[PDB]
Amino acid sequence: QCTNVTNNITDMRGELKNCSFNMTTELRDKKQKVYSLFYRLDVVQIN
Amino acid sequence: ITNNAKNILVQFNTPVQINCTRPNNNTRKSIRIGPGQAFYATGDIIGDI
Amino acid sequence: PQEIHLENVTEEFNMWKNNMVEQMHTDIISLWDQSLKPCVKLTPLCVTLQCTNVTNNITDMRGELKNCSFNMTTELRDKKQKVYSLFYRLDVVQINSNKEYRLINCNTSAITQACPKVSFEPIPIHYCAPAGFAILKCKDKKFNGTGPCPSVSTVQCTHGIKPVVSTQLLLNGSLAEEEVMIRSENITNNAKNILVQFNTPVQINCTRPNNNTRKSIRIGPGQAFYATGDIIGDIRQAHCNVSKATWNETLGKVVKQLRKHFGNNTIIRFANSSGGDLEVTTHSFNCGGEFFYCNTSGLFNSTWISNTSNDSITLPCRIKQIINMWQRIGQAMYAPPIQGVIRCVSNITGLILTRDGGSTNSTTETFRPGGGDMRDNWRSELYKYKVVKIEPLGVAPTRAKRRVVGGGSAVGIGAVFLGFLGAAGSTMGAASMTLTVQARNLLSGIVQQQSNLLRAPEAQQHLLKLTVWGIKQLQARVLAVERYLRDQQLLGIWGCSGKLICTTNVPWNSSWSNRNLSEIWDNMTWLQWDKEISNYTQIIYGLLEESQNQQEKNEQDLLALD
Amino acid sequence: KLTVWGIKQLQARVLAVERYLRDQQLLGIWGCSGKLICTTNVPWNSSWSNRNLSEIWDNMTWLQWDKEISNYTQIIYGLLEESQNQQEKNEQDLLALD
Amino acid sequence: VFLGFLGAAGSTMGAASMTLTVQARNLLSGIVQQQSNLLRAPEAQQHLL
Amino acid sequence: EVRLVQSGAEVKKPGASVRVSCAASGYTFTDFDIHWLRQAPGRGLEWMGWVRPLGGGVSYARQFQGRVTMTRDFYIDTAFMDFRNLKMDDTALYFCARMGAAREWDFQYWGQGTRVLVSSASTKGCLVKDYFPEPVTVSWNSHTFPAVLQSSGLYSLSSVVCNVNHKPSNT
Amino acid sequence: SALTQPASVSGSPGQSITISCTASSDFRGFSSVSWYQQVPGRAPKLLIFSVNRRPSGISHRFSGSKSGNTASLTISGLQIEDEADYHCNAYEFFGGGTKVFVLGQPKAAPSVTLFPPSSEELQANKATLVCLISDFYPGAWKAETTTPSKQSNNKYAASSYLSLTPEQWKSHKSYSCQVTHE
Ligand SMILES: *[C@@H]1O[C@H](CO)[C@@H](O[C@@H]2O[C@H](CO)[C@@H](O[C@@H]3O[C@H](CO[C@H]4O[C@H](CO[C@H]5O[C@H](CO)[C@@H](O)[C@H](O)[C@@H]5O)[C@@H](O)[C@H](O)[C@@H]4O)[C@@H](O)[C@H](O[C@H]4O[C@H](CO)[C@@H](O)[C@H](O)[C@@H]4O[C@H]4O[C@H](CO)[C@@H](O)[C@H](O)[C@@H]4O[C@H]4O[C@H](CO)[C@@H](O)[C@H](O)[C@@H]4O)[C@@H]3O)[C@H](O)[C@H]2NC(C)=O)[C@H](O)[C@H]1NC(C)=O
Ligand SMILES: *[C@@H]1O[C@H](CO)[C@@H](O[C@@H]2O[C@H](CO)[C@@H](O[C@@H]3O[C@H](CO[C@H]4O[C@H](CO)[C@@H](O)[C@H](O)[C@@H]4O)[C@@H](O)[C@H](O[C@H]4O[C@H](CO)[C@@H](O)[C@H](O)[C@@H]4O)[C@@H]3O)[C@H](O)[C@H]2NC(C)=O)[C@H](O)[C@H]1NC(C)=O
Ligand SMILES: *[C@@H]1O[C@H](CO)[C@@H](O[C@@H]2O[C@H](CO)[C@@H](O[C@@H]3O[C@H](CO[C@H]4O[C@H](CO)[C@@H](O)[C@H](O)[C@@H]4O)[C@@H](O)[C@H](O[C@H]4O[C@H](CO)[C@@H](O)[C@H](O)[C@@H]4O)[C@@H]3O)[C@H](O)[C@H]2NC(C)=O)[C@H](O)[C@H]1NC(C)=O
Ligand SMILES: *[C@@H]1O[C@H](CO)[C@@H](O[C@@H]2O[C@H](CO)[C@@H](O[C@@H]3O[C@H](CO)[C@@H](O)[C@H](O)[C@@H]3O)[C@H](O)[C@H]2NC(C)=O)[C@H](O)[C@H]1NC(C)=O
Ligand SMILES: *[C@@H]1O[C@H](CO)[C@@H](O[C@@H]2O[C@H](CO)[C@@H](O[C@@H]3O[C@H](CO)[C@@H](O)[C@H](O)[C@@H]3O)[C@H](O)[C@H]2NC(C)=O)[C@H](O)[C@H]1NC(C)=O
Ligand SMILES: *[C@@H]1O[C@H](CO)[C@@H](O[C@@H]2O[C@H](CO)[C@@H](O)[C@H](O)[C@H]2NC(C)=O)[C@H](O)[C@H]1NC(C)=O
Ligand SMILES: *[C@@H]1O[C@H](CO)[C@@H](O[C@@H]2O[C@H](CO)[C@@H](O)[C@H](O)[C@H]2NC(C)=O)[C@H](O)[C@H]1NC(C)=O
Ligand SMILES: *[C@@H]1O[C@H](CO)[C@@H](O[C@@H]2O[C@H](CO)[C@@H](O)[C@H](O)[C@H]2NC(C)=O)[C@H](O)[C@H]1NC(C)=O
Ligand SMILES: *[C@@H]1O[C@H](CO)[C@@H](O)[C@H](O)[C@H]1NC(C)=O
Ligand SMILES: *[C@@H]1O[C@H](CO)[C@@H](O)[C@H](O)[C@H]1NC(C)=O
Ligand SMILES: *[C@@H]1O[C@H](CO)[C@@H](O)[C@H](O)[C@H]1NC(C)=O
Ligand SMILES: *[C@@H]1O[C@H](CO)[C@@H](O)[C@H](O)[C@H]1NC(C)=O
Ligand SMILES: *[C@@H]1O[C@H](CO)[C@@H](O)[C@H](O)[C@H]1NC(C)=O
Ligand SMILES: *[C@@H]1O[C@H](CO)[C@@H](O)[C@H](O)[C@H]1NC(C)=O
Ligand SMILES: *[C@@H]1O[C@H](CO)[C@@H](O)[C@H](O)[C@H]1NC(C)=O
Ligand SMILES: *[C@@H]1O[C@H](CO)[C@@H](O)[C@H](O)[C@H]1NC(C)=O
Ligand SMILES: *[C@@H]1O[C@H](CO)[C@@H](O)[C@H](O)[C@H]1NC(C)=O
Ligand SMILES: *[C@@H]1O[C@H](CO)[C@@H](O)[C@H](O)[C@H]1NC(C)=O
Ligand SMILES: *[C@@H]1O[C@H](CO)[C@@H](O)[C@H](O)[C@H]1NC(C)=O
Ligand SMILES: *[C@@H]1O[C@H](CO)[C@@H](O)[C@H](O)[C@H]1NC(C)=O
Ligand SMILES: *[C@@H]1O[C@H](CO)[C@@H](O)[C@H](O)[C@H]1NC(C)=O
Ligand SMILES: *[C@@H]1O[C@H](CO)[C@@H](O)[C@H](O)[C@H]1NC(C)=O
Repeated sequence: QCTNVTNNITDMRGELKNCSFNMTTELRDKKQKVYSLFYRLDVVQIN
Repeated sequence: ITNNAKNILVQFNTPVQINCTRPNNNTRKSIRIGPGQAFYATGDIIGDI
Repeated sequence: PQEIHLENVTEEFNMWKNNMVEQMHTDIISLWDQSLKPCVKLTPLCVTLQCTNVTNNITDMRGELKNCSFNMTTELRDKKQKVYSLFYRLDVVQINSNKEYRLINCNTSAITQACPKVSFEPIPIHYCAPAGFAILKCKDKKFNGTGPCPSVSTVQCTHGIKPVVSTQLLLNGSLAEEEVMIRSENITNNAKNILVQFNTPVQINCTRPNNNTRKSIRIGPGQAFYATGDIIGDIRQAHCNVSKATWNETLGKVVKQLRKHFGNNTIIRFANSSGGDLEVTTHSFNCGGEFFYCNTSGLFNSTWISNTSNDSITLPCRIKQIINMWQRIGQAMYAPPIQGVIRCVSNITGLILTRDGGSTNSTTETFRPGGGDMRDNWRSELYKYKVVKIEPLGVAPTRAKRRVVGGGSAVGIGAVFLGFLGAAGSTMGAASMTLTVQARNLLSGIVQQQSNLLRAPEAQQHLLKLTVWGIKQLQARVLAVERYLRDQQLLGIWGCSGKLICTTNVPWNSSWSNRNLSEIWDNMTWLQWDKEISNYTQIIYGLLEESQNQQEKNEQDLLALD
Repeated sequence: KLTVWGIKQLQARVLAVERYLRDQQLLGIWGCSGKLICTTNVPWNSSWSNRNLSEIWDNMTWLQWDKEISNYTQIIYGLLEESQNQQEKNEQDLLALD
Repeated sequence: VFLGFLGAAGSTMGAASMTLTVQARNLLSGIVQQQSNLLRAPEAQQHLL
Repeated sequence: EVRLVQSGAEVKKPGASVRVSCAASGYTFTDFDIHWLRQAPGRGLEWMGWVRPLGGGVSYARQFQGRVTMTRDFYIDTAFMDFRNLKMDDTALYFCARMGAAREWDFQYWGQGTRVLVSSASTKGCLVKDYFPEPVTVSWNSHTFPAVLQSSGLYSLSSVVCNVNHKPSNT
Repeated sequence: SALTQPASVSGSPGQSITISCTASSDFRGFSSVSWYQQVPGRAPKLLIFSVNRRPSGISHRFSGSKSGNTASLTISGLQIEDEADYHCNAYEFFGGGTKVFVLGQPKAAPSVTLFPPSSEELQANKATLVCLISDFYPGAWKAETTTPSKQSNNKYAASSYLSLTPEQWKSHKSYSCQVTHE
């Protein structure tokens, strides 16, 4: 679930995204919601 | 040289210097995702995009 | 096994730089990973545990044991199961009347369970050298760590060493002879450890009185995890019992020898472990499949100065199931439980001590036992060995000359042969009398089908493939061929192809040595001879290779040329 | 790489070299280095076989010959390796020794 | 005037036949400066490998 | 590119049991033992203890038995030294060093050092205002002389060529 | 200090001077020595790890040899960069340090600047006479000691203070200070 990185759009058409995902952790039953950054070329849209 | 399918390899006698940069000051964030396993993700970007 | 005693040979070796210890070390470490790789992995066991202390009357009994129920997977993916188990205190940590507990390695390293079938029992293994190499064995009873060994023999493979991982006390090791040895790289330097070897074995009895049980709960298809079940009988501590009369008597042998280095009348105290991980601090050893950890404070509290009940000593020993042998990072092993009561009885043959140091000198000396590294467990047995490669091309001057270019018998009962390399301490003339002895052994088995004859049985290495020793053998048999064919190729250019002794026409320069033929051949060993000519041995090999034998070819056929 | 036959080939080519160089090394001590047939001075004991030269070479295959001498083949290889060719070396150079 | 290894490949058959130990040295083992077999002697290079 | 990084300067009243960190970088930390050395202003270097990374083995000096304890952590390539029950005599600079590759008692790499002073003084503490502890920040309009140690322990100085900022006051 | 070191050494630039390292009569296995060049108040610098071997970053002018129970260090082509604190260690034992002195360097007159007590100073019933001794070389209340410190112009600067009474400062018409150098 990505949100475009903080930028002033003058076109800046940033490829960078800011995506939070439900990631696993050290324990099997537990999970965690962590975020990251990914360029436009690494991610595709899922309808 | 007459056949276009073969590529044309060139060799220079004088080197052409090239300067490349990634001006974005990214940061590394290691979030443990498994026992003994760690995934490295990009963090907050400091400075101008 | 064929062991050869060399006469008049004084070859010394350095125990601390000995390369044989590191090869075994990397050998055991590689061997462990090759056994745990095929076993099942407990990746799903890193789950929040809910533990309740095991049924016990608290008088303080401060039981380390826990009883933890966890939601474990099963054969089917959608289904789960709530199963319980038992874990010692050292295996679980608290994650912020049952509370949440977490396995110790989950935050640092993955874990994998040792196969139940493999046995951790040490068996003797001998290390031999490849064809074209030799191992020299010191037979000096009073042999110091580093220095000359007056009586040296040679052997193909060393007597097998039982690889026993022991932190504070060496176990089931080779006994010393007469007085106990105090081998150290530098007794004055405290950083180096002090290795000891006993002459009289000290028996030790260790047990785990808790009658545990094994519970196999299937956790994956074809995968089964083994957990501890209900404990039958009284909750007791694991203890080791050592007789005090014998330990007091042996300890009196070690303290007597130590005074030779530090003086006749000085305070020689023994102390406890001064710190470190649970490994170094306690006598970490394996027995029956589990891993004890014994506080040895009762063994090492004493004070000796100058001169002048019959009950055993008991040691409280902890037990842990999740361990990282050799302080490796990113790896961990879970030893499966051992059903029933187990007993251990071993022999104590050596200790690993340490100098205390400090600013004060000649006032008091205390020795603290420690187990910093596992390599010192191998130096305690590979001390009497050294690896050498034999070189069979020795040149020397003689008045004999090449058969002119224009020109073109005892049947046995040779006396007192010395065996392989037996003439290494005899004179150059006497040593030159036996040349087929070495030439037999340069290639193939030195004795009794030593190597090549052995690799003939089928499915030994095929099944082995590249696992472990399989790649060790190919590198040992290929290097043997490459060294043999190197000398033959050296002869092929030098002439003398089929001759053990050949004389070819080359002048011996007087600057290489000023000694006469008599003194050289009357009382010199080939070993001493190779030292003086070592500076010029390469040049001799260049003049003799072409000028001696290729000028002949260019002239020999010109002579018959049309 | 090491998959399948790859390790089968290395064990088959290394064992081939080790058996060839074993016979050449046996010759190197026995003399006869470049010779397919060499005769060296060693007495043939009559206890190894009581058959005459004719009957042995007239109608016998080398296979049947290796069977009878199999009991003594190791000893022959010990007398011929040093007494036959190393006594020569110790005497051959003494002969030219100063 | 020796030509080194394979140096007589462009010279006459008579001149090339004058140097035969040059090649025979190099057919096996290191051609020069401990080229191969002399090198594989250091320990744990290939064992670890 | 091998260098040891120590902790910062700290001040503590007797009995405070300070711990110091020594960061290792540029080499395989788990090989060489780490040594703690302390030097007084009017004394020579003094050896306190050595602790090796694999197994934590540590040997402590006779006079520091029961007073000091050293450990380490492989994941952070750092060795720690716990010095409990500190005394007025034990105030000096603390160095952590590594033995050279020659394996003899020689030190090829060191650290910048940490300043540990033990005294009894209030933490709160042109002409100077009583600014204890010693560090001050003099500036003209947004030649400086060293400070003097009085019997009370307060530090006084002078600056001639203000509003000097005080860390205890946080102006 | 199980061993001992010379208190002070002195020599002209370019002259070779030796340093010693004592040994006790109860020393055992004295077979190795390493010398260090410690900048006063900074991290030591290893000059020679072994008795004679020298690291790469150390100059060839530093040398060392051992004769019996005494270790000797000799410096050739002395420069001022070399001036620092030196220590010889045997195993864990160290020494008290060897002071170094380079001769010679021209002296300098102290730029003494004494300032009267401030207005706010005497208001708090506390008198403080401040005397600053700067730009003087070498580093050495009628009618509070501060050691001199180095400066960027290769000179030393110190100071001196005095806790006085305003009633005592107003009873006497004036005060002065004497700074005698060499
Ligand atoms: C065409 O050819 C061109 C010319 O060759 C190529 O250009 C080269 O490109 C490479 C990268 O691909 C560059 O390498 C990197 O240079 C970085 C800058 O270098 C500085 O430091 C140099 C050396 O300084 C050390 O040694 C000197 C003495 O020699 C000493 O004084 C100093 O104190 C220090 O000890 C210096 O020579 C330079 O001038 C610069 O000052 C350098 O930082 C890089 O090191 C990184 O990255 C490499 C590669 O990834 C790692 O192997 C290093 O360990 C280090 O990685 C860091 O981050 C890691 C993340 O994984 C950590 O794991 C590492 O531990 C490490 O963290 C550091 O900090 C820690 C904290 O203290 C330390 O503990 C660690 O030790 C680390 O220091 C790398 O060397 C070349 O420099 C550049 N060439 C030139 C001439 O500049 C061009 O790429 C070619 N074309 C193509 C297409 O490839
Ligand atoms: C062999 O090795 C052992 C272990 O290293 C050495 O013994 C240590 O010895 C001390 C006594 O000398 C033990 O004492 C423990 O003291 C703890 C804290 O008190 C210390 O500090 C206070 C002030 O804070 C002092 O007043 C006090 O005297 C101590 O100096 C206690 O917390 C300990 O209790 C612990 O165990 C109980 C259960 O038994 C727990 O419930 C408690 O929570 C706590 O865990 C204890 O009283 C200490 O145990 C020993 N361990 C340490 C830390 O080293 C031996 O001296 C050494 N040599 C020999 C010959 O045995
Ligand atoms: C306790 O620990 C100390 C070191 O911490 C050990 O001392 C080492 O002891 C060994 C064995 O004696 C020494 O090895 C020898 O070093 C010599 C060089 O140093 C000395 O000799 C030269 C003159 O020759 C002097 O100028 C110099 O000041 C030293 O006095 C070598 O010359 C020796 O032989 C070498 O050179 C010859 C040259 O022909 C070669 O043929 C040899 O193969 C070899 O290369 C030899 O190497 C060693 O130097 C000592 N110091 C160190 C730092 O290692 C103690 O042995 C140890 N144990 C105790 C006290 O029990
Ligand atoms: C990270 O994982 C958490 C769950 O662990 C996600 O929260 C859940 O988000 C879903 C929607 O994707 C919620 O579903 C809701 O269901 C109701 C019907 O029951 C529907 O009417 C809503 O419109 C919605 O679909 C769910 O309630 C919610 N919370 C839970 C399960 O506790 C979270 O969105 C994930 N974040 C990601 C993927 O970035
Ligand atoms: C083994 O797994 C089962 C589930 O398969 C666990 O049962 C569940 O335990 C959790 C608490 O850890 C219960 O959560 C409850 O949620 C309500 C709010 O919805 C909250 O108010 C309660 O205080 C509590 O947190 C859950 O209801 C319960 N049952 C389910 C999911 O069916 C069981 O605890 C696990 N046992 C272990 C981990 O030892
Ligand atoms: C360890 O246990 C063994 C037995 O398992 C003890 O050996 C006994 O020794 C006594 C004499 O001391 C003999 O009378 C017994 O017959 C021996 N047992 C057997 C089975 O032969 C050994 O003494 C014990 N040692 C310690 C230190 O506890
Ligand atoms: C090692 O074992 C010894 C006993 O042999 C322990 O000594 C005791 O620990 C208790 C705490 O439960 C203290 O009250 C005692 O005072 C300690 N003994 C002595 C003589 O002081 C020692 O603590 C143990 N150490 C470790 C690390 O296990
Ligand atoms: C080592 O043994 C000695 C005894 O030789 C132990 O000394 C005990 O000291 C306490 C007082 O602190 C006395 O009350 C005990 O009676 C002494 N023991 C005996 C048997 O009389 C000493 O504590 C022991 N140390 C360790 C670490 O085990
Ligand atoms: C942001 O971008 C818009 C593009 O029209 C530009 O007009 C505006 O001035 C920019 N402002 C900032 C703060 O970057
Ligand atoms: C050589 O060894 C023999 C014993 O095998 C001995 O009798 C003889 O004296 C020794 N000679 C020399 C020079 O060592
Ligand atoms: C249990 O331990 C307590 C400790 O005070 C003791 O008093 C009690 O007698 C013990 N009882 C049993 C049944 O073990
Ligand atoms: C929690 O504690 C109770 C009482 O000791 C026990 O019966 C239960 O099995 C424990 N574990 C759970 C509920 O997961
Ligand atoms: C037994 O140990 C004690 C010290 O604990 C010692 O005094 C005594 O001499 C030892 N026994 C013998 C026979 O040496
Ligand atoms: C015992 O000490 C005496 C006096 O110091 C000394 O003469 C003697 O050699 C020593 N004997 C032993 C066996 O250490
Ligand atoms: C011996 O040969 C060397 C070259 O190998 C030569 O330099 C020398 O002059 C020759 N003669 C003597 C007497 O050394
Ligand atoms: C040379 O040999 C003779 C006879 O053995 C001997 O007397 C003479 O000392 C020897 N001289 C040298 C230099 O070897
Ligand atoms: C070698 O031994 C002979 C006696 O066989 C003796 O005369 C000669 O001096 C010895 N030379 C050396 C170096 O030992
Ligand atoms: C070997 O040659 C070196 C010089 O390269 C010389 O210093 C040394 O003494 C010689 N040693 C012998 C045994 O000839
Ligand atoms: C033949 O040689 C053997 C030993 O190999 C000997 O025992 C026998 O007496 C010899 N002669 C005869 C006639 O067998
Ligand atoms: C030996 O050879 C002769 C001639 O061939 C033959 O007649 C005789 O029977 C043979 N005897 C034995 C014992 O081989
Ligand atoms: C071998 O063949 C010959 C004929 O060539 C015959 O005379 C002789 O009897 C045969 N001997 C045996 C054992 O077959
Ligand atoms: C081989 O020798 C054995 C005795 O070791 C003897 O029984 C057998 O008959 C012999 N066979 C031959 C063919 O010589």
